[PDB]
Amino acid sequence: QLSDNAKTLHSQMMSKGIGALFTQQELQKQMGIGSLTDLMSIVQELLDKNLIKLVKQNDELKFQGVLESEAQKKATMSAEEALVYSYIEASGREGIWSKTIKARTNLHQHVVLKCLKSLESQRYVKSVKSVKFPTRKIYMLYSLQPSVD
Amino acid sequence: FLKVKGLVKQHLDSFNYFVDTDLKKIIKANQLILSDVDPEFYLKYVDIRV
DNA sequence: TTTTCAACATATATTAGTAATACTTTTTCTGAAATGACTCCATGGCCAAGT
DNA sequence: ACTTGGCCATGGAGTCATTTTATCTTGTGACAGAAAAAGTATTACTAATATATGTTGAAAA
Repeated sequence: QLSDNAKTLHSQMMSKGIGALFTQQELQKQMGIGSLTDLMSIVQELLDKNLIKLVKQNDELKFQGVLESEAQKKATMSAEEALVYSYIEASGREGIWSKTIKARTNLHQHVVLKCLKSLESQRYVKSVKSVKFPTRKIYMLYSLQPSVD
Repeated sequence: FLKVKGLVKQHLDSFNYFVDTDLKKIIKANQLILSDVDPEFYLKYVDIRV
């Protein structure tokens, strides 16, 4: 069920979620009761409903429970930031540099600029000038200011 | 032979074949130019005439 | 029904005040034949330890 | 004393590369993205106008 398997599948995430490294085989490690498509259909919908969370790393795919503020946050955001903002908030502590997004996101600079301007007004990002040269304007989540010096 | 189909028909035919045909090909190759921006746009050629 | 008016509104360049905001330009500032060589190999020879 | 191994130097050898290949004709033919500076456009005023544009519409034909 959408709500039932959502709330009890959100329960493993809010309780543990097998940390960050949780994969889909780790779901069967906990709940193997769900049939292949039953657990995956509600997976896909809850990401569409911004309830589960996916991370792209290592093998399979990582998953974590949503804080639900970021959920409606990105749901308010456009399709650009929907990946772009989420792709950048996956950069973690060191953030990411602008122009390398184009090769990663397959977009212009003109199209990625204005949404970065929105996130500036949204104040979920901030331009960071680090030790390396100030041609960069690398971006991380405005929530944090970590760096190497 | 030469009366109807002419002496110098080489340069004619290939030309007259060009304007009457290969234009309708070349654009049929690229009939759509679309930027990356504003996902609603397109520019669709249809016919060529001289 | 059309054509008339006509009227009715509305920019329209002038002139300063503003002040404020916004918005673009500018001006920097750096992410065929035939010899030449060239290497690649193979032997000579020399120096040595076991004999 | 006398044979072997290893070793280093040298000689070939099959490897790759540079410049010629005729006269006399005689027409012809700089990256971008960003920063900052600088500067202007607005947005309120009256406000005299005279076009324009329209629309509409009302009134006349």
